[PDB]
Amino acid sequence: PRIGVFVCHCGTNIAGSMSIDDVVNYAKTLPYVAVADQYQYMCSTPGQKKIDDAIKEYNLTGVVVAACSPRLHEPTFRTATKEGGLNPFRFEMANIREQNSWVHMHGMWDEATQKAKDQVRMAVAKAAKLEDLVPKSVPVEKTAMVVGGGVAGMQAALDLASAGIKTYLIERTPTIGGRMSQLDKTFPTLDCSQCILTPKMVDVGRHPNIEMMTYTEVEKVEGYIGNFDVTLRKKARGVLTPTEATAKGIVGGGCNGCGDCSAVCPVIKPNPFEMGMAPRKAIYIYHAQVMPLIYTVDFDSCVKCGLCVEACGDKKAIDLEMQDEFITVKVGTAVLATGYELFPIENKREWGYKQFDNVINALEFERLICASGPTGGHLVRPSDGKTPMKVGFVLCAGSRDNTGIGKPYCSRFCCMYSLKHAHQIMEKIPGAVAYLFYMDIRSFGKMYEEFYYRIQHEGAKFIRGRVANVLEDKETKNLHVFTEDTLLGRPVDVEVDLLVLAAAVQPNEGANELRKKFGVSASQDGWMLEAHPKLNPCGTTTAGVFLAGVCQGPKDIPDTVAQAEGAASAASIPIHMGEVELEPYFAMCIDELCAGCGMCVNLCPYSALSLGEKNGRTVMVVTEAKCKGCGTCGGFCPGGAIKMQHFTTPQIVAQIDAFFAG
Amino acid sequence: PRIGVFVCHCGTNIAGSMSIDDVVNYAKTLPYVAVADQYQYMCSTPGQKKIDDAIKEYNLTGVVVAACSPRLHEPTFRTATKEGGLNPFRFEMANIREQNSWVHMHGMWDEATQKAKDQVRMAVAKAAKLEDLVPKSVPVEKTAMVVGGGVAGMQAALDLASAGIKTYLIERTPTIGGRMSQLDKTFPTLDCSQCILTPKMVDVGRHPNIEMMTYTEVEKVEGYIGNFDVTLRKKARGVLTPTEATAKGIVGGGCNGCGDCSAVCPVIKPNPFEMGMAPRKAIYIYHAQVMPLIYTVDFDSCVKCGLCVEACGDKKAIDLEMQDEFITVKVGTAVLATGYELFPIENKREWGYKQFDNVINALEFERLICASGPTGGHLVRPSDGKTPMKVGFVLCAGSRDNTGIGKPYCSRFCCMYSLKHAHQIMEKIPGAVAYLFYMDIRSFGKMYEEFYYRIQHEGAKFIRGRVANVLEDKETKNLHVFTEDTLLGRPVDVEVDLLVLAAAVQPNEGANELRKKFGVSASQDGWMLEAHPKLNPCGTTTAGVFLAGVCQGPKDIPDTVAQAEGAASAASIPIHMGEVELEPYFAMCIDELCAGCGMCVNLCPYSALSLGEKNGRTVMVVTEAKCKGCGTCGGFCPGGAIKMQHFTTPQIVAQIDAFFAG
Ligand SMILES: Cc1cc2nc3c(=O)[nH]c(=O)nc-3n(C[C@H](O)[C@H](O)[C@H](O)COP(=O)(O)OP(=O)(O)OC[C@H]3O[C@@H](n4cnc5c(N)ncnc54)[C@H](O)[C@@H]3O)c2cc1C
Ligand SMILES: Cc1cc2nc3c(=O)[nH]c(=O)nc-3n(C[C@H](O)[C@H](O)[C@H](O)COP(=O)(O)OP(=O)(O)OC[C@H]3O[C@@H](n4cnc5c(N)ncnc54)[C@H](O)[C@@H]3O)c2cc1C
Ligand code: SF4
Ligand code: SF4
Ligand code: SF4
Ligand code: SF4
Ligand code: SF4
Ligand code: SF4
Ligand code: SF4
Ligand code: SF4
Ligand code: SF4
Ligand code: SF4
Ligand code: SF4
Ligand code: SF4
Repeated sequence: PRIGVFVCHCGTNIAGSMSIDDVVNYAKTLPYVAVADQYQYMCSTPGQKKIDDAIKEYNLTGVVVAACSPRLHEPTFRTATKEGGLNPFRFEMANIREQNSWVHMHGMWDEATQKAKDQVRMAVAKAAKLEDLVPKSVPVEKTAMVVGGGVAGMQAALDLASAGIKTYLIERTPTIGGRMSQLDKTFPTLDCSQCILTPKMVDVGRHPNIEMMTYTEVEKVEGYIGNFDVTLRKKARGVLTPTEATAKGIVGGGCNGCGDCSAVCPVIKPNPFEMGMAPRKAIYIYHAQVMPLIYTVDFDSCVKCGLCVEACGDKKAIDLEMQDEFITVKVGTAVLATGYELFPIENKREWGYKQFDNVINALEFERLICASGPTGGHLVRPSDGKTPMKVGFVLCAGSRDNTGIGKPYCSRFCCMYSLKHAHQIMEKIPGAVAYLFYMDIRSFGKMYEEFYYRIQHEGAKFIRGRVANVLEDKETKNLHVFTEDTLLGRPVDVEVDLLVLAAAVQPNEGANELRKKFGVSASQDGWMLEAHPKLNPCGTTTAGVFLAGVCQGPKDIPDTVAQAEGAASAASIPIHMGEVELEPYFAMCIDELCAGCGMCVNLCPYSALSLGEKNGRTVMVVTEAKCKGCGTCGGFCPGGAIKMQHFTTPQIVAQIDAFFAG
Repeated sequence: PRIGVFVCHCGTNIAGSMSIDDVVNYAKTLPYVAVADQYQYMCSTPGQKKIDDAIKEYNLTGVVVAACSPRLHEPTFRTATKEGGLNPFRFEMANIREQNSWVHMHGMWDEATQKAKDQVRMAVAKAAKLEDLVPKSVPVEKTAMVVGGGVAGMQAALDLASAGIKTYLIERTPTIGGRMSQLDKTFPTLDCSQCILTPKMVDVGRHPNIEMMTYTEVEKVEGYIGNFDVTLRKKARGVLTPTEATAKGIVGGGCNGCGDCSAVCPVIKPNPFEMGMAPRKAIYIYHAQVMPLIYTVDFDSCVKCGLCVEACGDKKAIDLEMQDEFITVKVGTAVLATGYELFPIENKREWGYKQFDNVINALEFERLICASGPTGGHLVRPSDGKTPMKVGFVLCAGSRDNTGIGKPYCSRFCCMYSLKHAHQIMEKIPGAVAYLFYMDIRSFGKMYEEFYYRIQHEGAKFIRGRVANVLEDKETKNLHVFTEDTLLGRPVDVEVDLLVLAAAVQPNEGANELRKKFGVSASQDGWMLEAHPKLNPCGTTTAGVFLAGVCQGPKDIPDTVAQAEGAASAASIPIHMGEVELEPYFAMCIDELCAGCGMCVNLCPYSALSLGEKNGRTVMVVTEAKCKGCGTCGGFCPGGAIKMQHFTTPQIVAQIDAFFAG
């Protein structure tokens, strides 16, 4: 073997901590080293040219670069090694900047030089034993899955379908739309939410390239970037679509959404779409604008009285004995768009959320103010049904809170939606006054500051003080809000008819279960984690899975849609190519060393190992597609019958031996 | 003709303002009307089914729907009309909600009913004269253009190229990278900006599907969604790349970035990359990490001394007589990513930006604190070169300002970058204190609040008061910052060694010229406008043009990258299909009525009209692809020889006549 050692200065970031000349001379005197040389910026085009010229001149077998981190510049120098007539995987780095210079800057120079010599020696020892690998290319199934039917899921599904990829849209609830379907008007443009979204819901429902699967969950996921074998649970909806009815043999059809079933059902239960304010029968739709207008049956609350089937009549859409059906679907990529729920604000006892009647939260206020809600769009007091004339908005309710009860982060949109609600009350109830108890108004987006200016102009009162506690008047049920006006410098006691809490948001229910099924990690905040927080906010570390929407962190509908289309583009990249290259770190069983004990088989989380027949002997078989290169099996096998392709035992032991060489 | 009139209630939004029964009976008695009928939600699946059943039963020629706005529900009801055996364009709406109900709610009912009858009559009169149109499909060139080589432009270009579309990346400056290349570290994770971006710059420079054209501008654009004939100005760089040198015949090569030319050049000028703090020769690169390492010549400042060519020698890369070359490129879609510049804060005289030495702005501070900047990464006072020990940060400098000098909006990232700079000074200069004069700390993004907590923990002082004015001490050159501590309730006089202004951002220089070349409008704020502010933040109203990055409004690098990938996906949608359908509103010349006067030819902004030979007669010829359907020509032509396809004179005059019918 013939190895070249190229030591970067990183423009004095390394030459200001060690003696590069001494490191280079030591590399020259090292065994197996053909050429040792240095340059100011080895990651720059003259640096790659230097590598390539050295390879051609000295007939180099391998290249060692004493530079920054591999996690930073493996692709660069692997491509530089390829261009030059070598394999990309005859290359090895020695991290002498982020683990030598930046940590041994001060007052210790010959010690850092000795550390650099040791790292270069270990790198040369490994590279003298590296050999050729070729990355595995795997086919990509031409379908995609989008979990979540909110705005982010619908946008991602429409984007993929219009790019031409067949797409599955999984929604746990009987309708698509998400939270934006519950919103009444939207900041800062004050458009009606359903009006702007109903068009896109119709597009999703009609698109031939979208397989809209509502009221369905994801039981299990196995596979990788190539093929994800996703098992879906089709929950017993209880009612048949026209297509399914015709398939089952009923010519007359399935559900046409007439409503006779819910007209005759005698069970009455709260509506989760209306946050519980409104009744709905056992057979029901959330609202009149649901996209699949198919009238789910709630089997936890149905009493099987059979009146619904008599009402449905010849359509015969209702099957009261339906059971959870399971389907297995193979997909190439997956997009996660699970959204969010409101943090449980009844834990903050000083604001009497559950204990005082006239304290509500912002999604209940949005349903109360919507014209399609339980009221006729008239905001009335829950305690007595009278119209409020003073409304308080507690901003930051459970947010930027380090006490362990609330969330330590900002929920991003709660300042903006509180401004919207203040405007809505001041314009819908004549003479009503809105009080916002705020602590940093955050109107940062496009036209947001102008919206804030307009709300103040219309006459909302802004009191800069976090609410301390809330007391309920025993007779009028009015709410006494106690805080300090920090700018005025005095305590205040504002008595309002209705108190609205701008509660924090948290990941939806079951989101952690789903992201563990797909292999995604979590952030410090508890939201799903992205591949690189700056330059890759959509992709995750597990290949073939992408994030979209509030599930990655709270955001407004504009930012959510931008993120969703970005995720759709990233998921389309490998589908359009049809190939994708895996990293050749796989385990390879050496059969004439395997003894067939089968003990390694249970050490693989991905089930890549199995016992099979080769030449009569029972040996172990690696599904090289399923292997991920962790190395657990190869670190276990006592006989050394498992070889890890770029981190083989001879290579690692050569590194150890070179460290102890003196 | 046989017309069906279907009147929506919109769920009492219309039935609570007029008498729907009376409107329906009037429609029945109208001439040409075969069936008139009503439904609660005509935009819902039972509503489309009602339309289709009526069409089939009554053999309807056309459909009139008395409902919400056409701008909201033309696609829905055109598709409903298609499904049913009609042309989509035999359909016409009568807006009786947003222009009758919501504006005549109160105390006037029979008047709103009469208005509704009039609108229905006019709609029926037009629809009785509509006839069949088929949308024009035009081919899409399989290339794309990205104007701007910042993070948003580079991300969009990489996304399109990896989707497989050939892409042009136009950058006015000699290098790609943008502002993020000038940033030293990044909030909220404190990563080195160049370290995280250099990998992506290398990808862009090496991608075979990207035609990176640096130091080039867009002279003119003509065409449409199908083919954009974009003319580029290749400014005289003065130095030849190796490829261009080999093409011109120099075998030895072009520019290898050795630096001898700038080592011998005698001219010294300010470096715009370093915001003017640092010298650079007439032949130069911005920084050592520029992607095309090709050493532009600054011809406005070169004295043609010829020392550079002697230094370059046999490489012969320098051509001092080079001129602006022009190239015409045909592209299918275009992505605009022009970025931003800092608002001129010398106009705010109370903060002595240009008049006091030790007052700088945030990009100059970022260059001063970077280790690759004019200093060795050491922040020193401009007045005397001494190290500061107290640094003030004036947040909101020129922002949320309604006086007409500053900007009325929030610049989004200035609170976050000021926190980053406070951290950087407190960690780089031991014992230095950072004072932030703030008015609403805005840490809204992911991990931003935690970053704010950490900065306060490390010990930055947060004084809630907008700076009133700044006085300079005559001898020490120290800056006396005068404001009020609004929370403390007292005026303050903080004397700092260095004052940093967190200035507002504004659209880059020439951005308005470029967006007028491409046909994009502007926002209230002055940034480029998007198609729909909520559900389409990337596309513009002009088809085939998409927005990405700060050019649409200020944003952090994460949001910018999400927007850029969203724009790349939207630009890929029509390229992957290869077809795109234009709206059949074109002008069609009736030749045996045209007299060949040629006067209409100059009334077309798009040059779709011309005089041509047909049957010996000189008549007018419409390029139906170039026509956009405005109607100026057809409203001009005295002889009525131009027909507008869905808004013909007989149709409009029938509407007028029906209005005056009693
Ligand atoms: C009170 C309030 C007012 C607001 N007002 C505005 C406003 O005026 N303007 C604005 O721009 N933004 C507003 N927002 C923010 C806005 O709601 C969000 O930006 C947006 O809804 C994000 O949508 P999403 O698709 O990411 O999540 P969601 O809308 O929550 O959608 C997630 C979807 O995924 C489904 N789902 C969840 N888990 C699973 C699972 N395991 N399997 C399958 N499906 C699953 C859910 O049922 C849901 O349908 C407001 C928020 C609140 C709370
Ligand atoms: C002082 C400061 C500190 C910041 N710190 C951070 C931070 O720590 N973290 C963070 O996330 N964000 C930070 N930001 C914000 C960040 O810089 C932006 O989010 C980001 O640079 C947006 O990039 P862009 O590509 O849209 O625009 P730009 O980076 O400005 O890129 C636009 C590019 O287009 C080119 N161009 C312009 N007009 C034309 C034209 N007509 N033809 C051709 N090319 C053209 C320009 O030359 C430029 O190369 C900071 C901003 C400032 C001012
Ligand atoms: S390869 Fe790493 S150490 Fe060398 S110049 Fe580039 S970033 Fe610096
Ligand atoms: S009665 Fe039958 S067809 Fe009508 S809504 Fe109920 S389930 Fe659907
Ligand atoms: S079976 Fe009875 S309880 Fe159940 S949905 Fe039908 S009517 Fe309601
Ligand atoms: S967005 Fe506003 S109300 Fe919501 S947590 Fe952040 S600062 Fe508080
Ligand atoms: S590879 Fe090792 S552990 Fe696995 S079956 Fe063979 S001998 Fe047993
Ligand atoms: S290295 Fe071994 S244990 Fe790890 S995934 Fe591959 S086969 Fe399974
Ligand atoms: S078509 Fe328009 S008016 Fe009719 S229900 Fe739908 S939104 Fe309302
Ligand atoms: S001397 Fe010639 S080859 Fe070297 S940097 Fe200058 S122009 Fe390029
Ligand atoms: S011609 Fe003279 S002034 Fe111009 S770049 Fe060359 S050395 Fe500098
Ligand atoms: S981001 Fe912060 S500093 Fe910048 S304008 Fe907005 S509030 Fe002021
Ligand atoms: S269409 Fe009319 S205006 Fe145009 S050339 Fe013919 S007669 Fe003249
Ligand atoms: S309608 Fe007439 S003037 Fe307008 S674009 Fe078409 S041809 Fe030109």
